[PDB]
Amino acid sequence: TRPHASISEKVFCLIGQAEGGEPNTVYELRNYSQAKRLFRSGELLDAIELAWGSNPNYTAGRILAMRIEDAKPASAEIGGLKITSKIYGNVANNIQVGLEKNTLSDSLRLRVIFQDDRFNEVYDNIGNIFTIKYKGEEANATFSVEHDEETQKASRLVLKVGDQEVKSYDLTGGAYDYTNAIITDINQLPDFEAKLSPFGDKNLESSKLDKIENANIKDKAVYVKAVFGDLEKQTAYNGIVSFEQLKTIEPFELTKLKGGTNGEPPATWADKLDKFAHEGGYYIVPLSSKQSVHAEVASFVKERSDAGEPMRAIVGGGFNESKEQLFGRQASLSNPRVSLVANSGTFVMDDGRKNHVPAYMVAVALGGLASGLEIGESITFKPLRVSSLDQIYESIDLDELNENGIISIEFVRNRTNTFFRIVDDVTTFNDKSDPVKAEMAVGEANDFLVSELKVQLEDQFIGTRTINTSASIIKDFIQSYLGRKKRDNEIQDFPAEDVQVIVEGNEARISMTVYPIRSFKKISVSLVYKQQTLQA
Amino acid sequence: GGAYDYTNAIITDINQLPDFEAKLSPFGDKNLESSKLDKIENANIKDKA
Repeated sequence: TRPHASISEKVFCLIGQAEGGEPNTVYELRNYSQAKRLFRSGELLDAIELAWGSNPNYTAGRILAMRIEDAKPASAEIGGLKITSKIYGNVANNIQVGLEKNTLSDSLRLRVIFQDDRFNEVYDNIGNIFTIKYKGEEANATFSVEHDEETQKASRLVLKVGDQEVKSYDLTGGAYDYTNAIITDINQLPDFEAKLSPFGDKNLESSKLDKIENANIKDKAVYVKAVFGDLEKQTAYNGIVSFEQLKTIEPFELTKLKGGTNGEPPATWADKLDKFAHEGGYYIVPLSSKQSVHAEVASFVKERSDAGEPMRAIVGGGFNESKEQLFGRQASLSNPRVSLVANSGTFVMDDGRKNHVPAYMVAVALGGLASGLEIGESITFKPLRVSSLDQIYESIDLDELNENGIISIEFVRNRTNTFFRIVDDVTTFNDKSDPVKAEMAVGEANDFLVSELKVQLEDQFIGTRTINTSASIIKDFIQSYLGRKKRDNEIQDFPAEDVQVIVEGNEARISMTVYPIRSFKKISVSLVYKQQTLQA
Repeated sequence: GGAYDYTNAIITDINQLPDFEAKLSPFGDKNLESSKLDKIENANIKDKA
């Protein structure tokens, strides 16, 4: 590998169908060019590119995603080789592989075809690592290679003057573990010859050679053949397929790798949703309509948040859902840290397509916006990508479903432009006396404030250094820290007189009060027309 | 599903065989996806093209 030239803090999570990538592993997607290379097709791809494309400036942050399927690979066992596919799904059934042995080279030849990616390859001069020959005066020369009787790894290689062993190389271990040493040291017994292959690099570990005897030599040049040892080189980084040796290798006609399986749908998402526990997400969205999956996601979000690791979810159901379904689903999804989306629509992508967008894909579009906006700012009134909205929701309806905590888009009618902009960051929790639970952005600001508070209280006091730092110091420390957050305007002011501390044994109890940065809900303007005369 | 999904590959891979031949109709393009052929069986090639 000689030197050359060759030519957002809120993480967002996703889980859905995709025709690519191994399941039960959370991937981090560095660039949507790499997304398509992993997630070939399906709803997850549209969910990723919709999220990062949802607005020309409020783009989404670092995405984590997983294919939720019971998929398994396509494979075949033929000749001396088990052939297996790194793609899991029905797409693997399109793979084809076939061997030949070529009398022009006395080598094996391999061909791999994969029409889905318009991908095709041929490998020739497979095996036949390096040449041996004899030039000394004698009438006869040969050679041999032998195995360990147990492992069937190679153990000896020997040059022969006629029938008899001249010198041996210890393939069991040491300086001769790489065939390069033997390619050099045969040309330190210069009556014999060895010479390298022209067809690219090989550097085979000599233990991978295969047992051979008494090939007739002087004029002739003969290879050591070691076909599987060479195939490991020819398949180091190559294509979609991998190989395992059972038995002895032999060619075979072109045949499809079978057993490619997307697999049955999941009966429950819980044991595959758990992988997002410790991955640092904050917004997680399911790409599915079933209410049971939505209840499970609500449960997972609660399980992580109650453990100190805050998380929230945005959810939407099916297609063109009606009011009765939204109320019944809200009542079945009532806990905070969950948002329900009420509207479906159409989105445009660069392929020249107009999708019919389910409600959970509008949640993704919204979730990508929520992650793009810097901490504490509301999703209120932000412009969306929507090309046409699908609705039975008028003015008053938006009041109903806003007051009942369901998210909705509104169509807005400016001078020239119409555009779609979403109403307010309210969550599924209904009781609007408690804005800390109701408004998602208020909850986000709270979650990150309490986490930073909880963290710095560890270093200062929960480090356990002594009990002799009493409760008047803890009160002072919380006043100091509220001062620092007041300096950064994240809290407007705090009544230091109304802070109290109580201590018993090795436990402290503290009461406090904070003035939040007060929001601005409504304006109305009385515009009156009058006339007064111009004169000359 | 695989290599031969397009009739271009079938035409090339029949012609490769020395004993056989195959030729495409002249009325512009056809080159269908080979999955949509119809079921023809057991016609004598040595007798008919």
